[PDB]
Amino acid sequence: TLELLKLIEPYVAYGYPSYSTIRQLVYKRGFGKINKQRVPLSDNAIIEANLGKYGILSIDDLIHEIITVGPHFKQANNFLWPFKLSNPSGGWGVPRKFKHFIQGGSFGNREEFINKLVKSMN
Amino acid sequence: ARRPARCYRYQKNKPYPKSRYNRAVPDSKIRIYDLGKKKATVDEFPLCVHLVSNELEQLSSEALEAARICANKYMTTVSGRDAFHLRVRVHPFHVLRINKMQQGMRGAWGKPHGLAARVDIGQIIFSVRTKDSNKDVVVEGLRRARYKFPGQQKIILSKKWGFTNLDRPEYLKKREAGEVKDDGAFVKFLSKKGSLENNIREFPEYFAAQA
Amino acid sequence: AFQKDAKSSAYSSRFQTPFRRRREGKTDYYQRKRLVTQHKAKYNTPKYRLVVRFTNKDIICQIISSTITGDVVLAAAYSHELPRYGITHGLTNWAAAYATGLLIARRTLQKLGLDETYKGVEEVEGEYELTEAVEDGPRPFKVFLDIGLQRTTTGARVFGALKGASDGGLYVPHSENRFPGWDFETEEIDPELLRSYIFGGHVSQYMEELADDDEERFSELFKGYLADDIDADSLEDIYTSAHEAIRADPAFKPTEKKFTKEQYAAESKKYRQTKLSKEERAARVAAKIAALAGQQ
Amino acid sequence: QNPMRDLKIEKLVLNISVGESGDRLTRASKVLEQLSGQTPVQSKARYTVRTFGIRRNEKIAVHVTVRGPKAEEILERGLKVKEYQLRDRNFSATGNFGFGIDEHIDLGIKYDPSIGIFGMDFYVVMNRPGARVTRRKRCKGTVGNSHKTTKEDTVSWFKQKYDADVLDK
Amino acid sequence: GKSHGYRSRTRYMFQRDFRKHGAVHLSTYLKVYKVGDIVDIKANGSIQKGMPHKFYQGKTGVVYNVTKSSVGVIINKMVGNRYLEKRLNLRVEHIKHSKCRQEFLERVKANAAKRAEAKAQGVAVQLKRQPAQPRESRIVSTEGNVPQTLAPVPYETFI
RNA sequence: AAGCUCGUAUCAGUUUUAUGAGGUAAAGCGAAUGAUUAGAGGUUCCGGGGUCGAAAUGACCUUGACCUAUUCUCAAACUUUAAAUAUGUAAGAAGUCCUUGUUACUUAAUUGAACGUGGACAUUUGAAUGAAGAGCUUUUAGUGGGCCAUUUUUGGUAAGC
RNA sequence: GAGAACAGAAAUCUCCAGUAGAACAAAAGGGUAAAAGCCCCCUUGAUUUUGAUUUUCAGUGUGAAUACAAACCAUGAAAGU
RNA sequence: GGUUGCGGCCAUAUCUACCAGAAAGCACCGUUUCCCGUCCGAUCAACUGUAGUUAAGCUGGUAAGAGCCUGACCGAGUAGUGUAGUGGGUGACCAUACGCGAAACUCAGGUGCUGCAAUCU
Ligand SMILES: [Mg+2]
Ligand SMILES: [Mg+2]
Ligand SMILES: [Mg+2]
Ligand SMILES: [Mg+2]
Ligand SMILES: [Mg+2]
Ligand SMILES: [Mg+2]
Ligand SMILES: [Mg+2]
Ligand SMILES: [Mg+2]
Ligand SMILES: [Mg+2]
Ligand SMILES: [Mg+2]
Ligand SMILES: [Mg+2]
Ligand SMILES: [Mg+2]
Ligand SMILES: [Mg+2]
Ligand SMILES: [Mg+2]
Ligand SMILES: [Mg+2]
Ligand SMILES: [Mg+2]
Ligand SMILES: [Mg+2]
Ligand SMILES: [Mg+2]
Ligand SMILES: [Mg+2]
Ligand SMILES: [Mg+2]
Ligand SMILES: [Mg+2]
Ligand SMILES: [Mg+2]
Ligand SMILES: [Mg+2]
Ligand SMILES: [Mg+2]
Ligand SMILES: [Mg+2]
Ligand SMILES: [Mg+2]
Ligand SMILES: [Mg+2]
Ligand SMILES: [Mg+2]
Ligand SMILES: [Mg+2]
Ligand SMILES: [Mg+2]
Ligand SMILES: [Mg+2]
Ligand SMILES: [Mg+2]
Ligand SMILES: [Mg+2]
Ligand SMILES: [Mg+2]
Ligand SMILES: [Mg+2]
Ligand SMILES: [Mg+2]
Ligand SMILES: [Mg+2]
Ligand SMILES: [Mg+2]
Ligand SMILES: [Mg+2]
Ligand SMILES: [Mg+2]
Ligand SMILES: [Mg+2]
Ligand SMILES: [Mg+2]
Ligand SMILES: [Mg+2]
Ligand SMILES: [Mg+2]
Ligand SMILES: [Mg+2]
Ligand SMILES: [Mg+2]
Ligand SMILES: [Mg+2]
Ligand SMILES: [Mg+2]
Ligand SMILES: [Mg+2]
Ligand SMILES: [Mg+2]
Ligand SMILES: [Mg+2]
Ligand SMILES: [Mg+2]
Ligand SMILES: [Mg+2]
Repeated sequence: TLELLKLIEPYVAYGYPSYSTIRQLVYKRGFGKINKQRVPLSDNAIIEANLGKYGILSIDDLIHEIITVGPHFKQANNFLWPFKLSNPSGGWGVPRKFKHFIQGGSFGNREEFINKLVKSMN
Repeated sequence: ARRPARCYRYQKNKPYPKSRYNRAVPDSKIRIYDLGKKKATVDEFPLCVHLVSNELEQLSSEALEAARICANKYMTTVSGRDAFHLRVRVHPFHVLRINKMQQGMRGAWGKPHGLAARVDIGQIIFSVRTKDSNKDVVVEGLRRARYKFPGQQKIILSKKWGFTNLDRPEYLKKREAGEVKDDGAFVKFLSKKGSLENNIREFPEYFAAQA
Repeated sequence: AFQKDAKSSAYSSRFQTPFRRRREGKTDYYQRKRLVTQHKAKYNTPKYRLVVRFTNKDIICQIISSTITGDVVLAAAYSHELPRYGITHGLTNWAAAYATGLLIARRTLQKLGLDETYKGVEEVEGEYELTEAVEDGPRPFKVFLDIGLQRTTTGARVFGALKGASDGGLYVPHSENRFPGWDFETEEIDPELLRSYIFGGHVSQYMEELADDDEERFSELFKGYLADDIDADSLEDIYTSAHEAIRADPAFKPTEKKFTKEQYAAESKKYRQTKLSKEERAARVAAKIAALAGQQ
Repeated sequence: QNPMRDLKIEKLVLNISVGESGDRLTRASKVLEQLSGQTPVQSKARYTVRTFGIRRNEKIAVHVTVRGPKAEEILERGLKVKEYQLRDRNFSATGNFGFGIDEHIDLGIKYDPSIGIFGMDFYVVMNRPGARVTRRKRCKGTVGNSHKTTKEDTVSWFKQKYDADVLDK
Repeated sequence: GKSHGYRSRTRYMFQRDFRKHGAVHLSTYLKVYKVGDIVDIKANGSIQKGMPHKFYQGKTGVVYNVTKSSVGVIINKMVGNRYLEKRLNLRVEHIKHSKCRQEFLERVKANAAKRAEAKAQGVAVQLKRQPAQPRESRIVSTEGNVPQTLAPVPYETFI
């Protein structure tokens, strides 16, 4: 998967998310694929209804399985609809976007700055 | 007749030298490449100065010889016939073509028109060797030759001894040690590999473990 | 090595060495390929060659099958084994080759199981025949004659060994135009002459041909034949008796312990010299630099 | 140190370079025949020059290879003609040697004008025993340096036998 | 005009593997092929008979027919937007048993092996290949390993 | 466009792992081939000169080409080496393994070959990520002047060629 | 390269070295050394029957080619070809 | 361990120059009636194992040997290369970012391993 990320470095921005970032992401923009049919979770009953087999029955259960890469991360992740984020509010912080993060750009792997960017876009 | 040198400054094509196929190339306008006391010994000229190209262009044989005679002349007329060894390290094997003007551009594959040398960036064009007492002179000679070329080229003093790959200190060490061996225009070095007897007949001064 | 002929580094570098068994002028690969290679649709059935070689006056008869890791010998019979069966001198003669052929024939037949069956031809009248298959029975063992680099000439001992194996029972597809007694122009074979060669009629004829014309050469040539009181007349029977002895017992038993291999390994390692140490030659050259370049 | 490094004669080949074909050549052939006793071999022209007036495959020469005592016989029969006197040249650095003789009647052979007189090139190829390695089929190999013929070693053998001559630098 | 012969452009492809010319060793004639085997295709410039077309060089296929001097190899060739079945009659001299499945077979045997051990003791299967996971924590010591501070070097010329 | 057979089944302009194939880039030339600068050292009964020469298969200088170890520089149709990007195959139930029938092929041979009967091991059943599923059939439109940009690249001094 | 009357730069004879620097109709590129080249011996498989396969491709045709089946033959001691 | 017959890989095996090699085995080696082949019993065919040799073949060892094989943060993270930018520069060309990454060079080590059968102080 790291090779995949390398193969798409100039079109995305990515990093290491913190517990706070993942929690706020699932809480505000976390939707599950239920018969595809994207559904806002909004209740631990939905998670239990589908991720129950793997032992996930709460929104925080999902968050934990995600943060700590778990034995059922593939299912817990493919169950979450791709988060639809809005453009960052405070801005991008750089003049041009399609330059690596190292070159005063926006794409590439900012290691922890991904959290600031996501929080600004969520 | 001779097309302006600007028409072939860049390496737009793949090397097209004289061959079994081209086979109708004119003679290179530059034929002598070693000038001065080319028979001198390496010890005779420790100083070496290079005229190195700072571009990726092509130099016509015409300009090549023109600059050669310019430089060599200045150098001799202010230094003396046997006061320097001027070697040119650029041989123009690239053949330039041309389309001689009731027809149009139908099948317009030219005929050889001239020769030129393809030089990279940082490639040495002129290599002159003298003794430090002449540096200013040979430098000015290469400077005057510079004007006969297209594209930036810079002069640089070599850290090596004359036309040898060893920096002066390393050469002094080896020679004042006993592993050097004069030759007509160049020198040979004592190797540690091969036949011991054939290695002792040559370089006999050495093995005394002293100068 | 005239200096005008020495080879250069480039010559040696760009030189391609042939196969070892070729550089030793021992294997004709262009022939080995066509003899060994087997029909790809059978896929394990080995092509058995009957290698017959000639040392200087000693016959070798092995039955081999090739393997990617190395030819494996099924049966082996050396003509030097003839004393056991009844022959003492010249085990290079056509009759010796035929003897070894018949020997290996019966030896392998017994090692296989086709001993009582496929007994070959016993009353050898010197006829041209091949070991035919048995009605409603296992087909005979088939082997192909490997003469190596031998030059195929009409009437050679290699073909004599061939006749011996075929007469023994092995199925060796073969013609008759290279058997002693073959008429060059007219297409007829002389079985009287072939039988003669099978027994020694030419060697026996030579014996009684020299016995009354030159006793001065018969003196040493054939010396043993006299040292053992036996003239030409006898020869046919010594061979025939050997034939009966071989057909009766093809057993091959080997040589006695006789100073066993570990002992041999020791008494030969004494003469086997082992390579020197790198430091050894390092000092061996340092001593030379001191003794030669150091002003004596 | 030679108890078997004894120099024998491999062969002696006589050669008449009769410049053209025809009667002259069948005559030089008949001479070679009653000089050898063996049927000689004819040599065809390799290429065509026309200054020598020859043509490709013209059958313009004859020779004969003789080995053993017969070779020693004719060798001496010619050594006599040359008075047992050779030169430092005429010897191959490889060990062999040869000479030439016009006046082929000096070899005993009578005149017989129905055949004329002819010249002949004599070439003697020498070798120690065991030369069979280089000429056999199986295990064809090369003989050791110390074992094969030398030029000095062969002139020394030549002088020792018949004491004939060396004669110059 | 243009030339599009059967062996056109195969100069280097069919070249002889310099210092490996001459007759082919017998191991290639001793190797055996069975229907269904996976073989590689590499033309042998020495044997002109039964050689494969240039397109099949470097291609792997399956054996569908075994004959006296050759083998029948099945190859899937992409023509347009679809794949077609092509049957090649190649001489053994241009075939090589393939190791593309060697890892799979070795892993299947090892898998069943430790699976048997697994059911022998408390079952813990753990036998599926996983990609390279990222490194874990570690403690780097400086005992006898103090760091060499490095700085960039200036410009030199060396000629 | 019409649909049809199915549906957690297979499916993939992607990665990974194992295993192949290649002769471009670069490189090389005191390696082959083909070019190319410079000396130095050898060599002729064997190129021409040319002092001593009556000549010499004669000594000697001379310039030549050949041999030796070096030297400067090169290749679309040169090369030992040799990438990157692209490219073939494999990653299980159509698997793996054992027990032993059929035949006219094949074997010295119930030897093998191919196809079978009985039996043993279940979703960590054998990498990743994804999948608004997968597979299949018929019929018919328009089109069959193309042009442009980064990069590779041919011709041409060049061109909005 | 060194050697042999006429014989010379070039005729024929001998030995030594020789990775192919040769030859294999022809263009070129592959390939080839107890051969694929050179000398010799025996031959007509350059034959008979109808299929499959590869390249060009529409996976039509033609040209050329490959590997089998069924015959009748050639050569070789033979495996074989 | 030697040796032979047949081998697999086909130079760590080849090339050059020397030196050593018991036993056995190979060999060279003797002969021309017979089969057979030659200009020539040199090759090829046959006979002898008798008469003779380790001289050569063959085996091993020696060499700051040539060649060859292997290795290395030796050179070199260089050359080249996939991807990015409204980066530099008149241009030629060039630097940077996320990756992949040679060849030469240099130095060090090595010089056949091994299958079947028979045979040997
Ligand atoms: Mg604000
Ligand atoms: Mg605002
Ligand atoms: Mg802006
Ligand atoms: Mg917001
Ligand atoms: Mg360009
Ligand atoms: Mg162009
Ligand atoms: Mg015009
Ligand atoms: Mg017009
Ligand atoms: Mg034209
Ligand atoms: Mg650069
Ligand atoms: Mg300028
Ligand atoms: Mg250099
Ligand atoms: Mg060299
Ligand atoms: Mg043969
Ligand atoms: Mg001796
Ligand atoms: Mg004439
Ligand atoms: Mg074309
Ligand atoms: Mg070869
Ligand atoms: Mg053909
Ligand atoms: Mg790959
Ligand atoms: Mg190239
Ligand atoms: Mg290049
Ligand atoms: Mg290179
Ligand atoms: Mg070169
Ligand atoms: Mg006088
Ligand atoms: Mg270049
Ligand atoms: Mg791929
Ligand atoms: Mg793909
Ligand atoms: Mg998967
Ligand atoms: Mg999924
Ligand atoms: Mg679905
Ligand atoms: Mg349509
Ligand atoms: Mg249409
Ligand atoms: Mg049209
Ligand atoms: Mg249409
Ligand atoms: Mg139109
Ligand atoms: Mg665009
Ligand atoms: Mg345009
Ligand atoms: Mg050709
Ligand atoms: Mg025809
Ligand atoms: Mg076309
Ligand atoms: Mg179609
Ligand atoms: Mg049609
Ligand atoms: Mg067709
Ligand atoms: Mg057709
Ligand atoms: Mg002995
Ligand atoms: Mg013989
Ligand atoms: Mg000795
Ligand atoms: Mg031997
Ligand atoms: Mg050796
Ligand atoms: Mg070495
Ligand atoms: Mg790049
Ligand atoms: Mg730019």
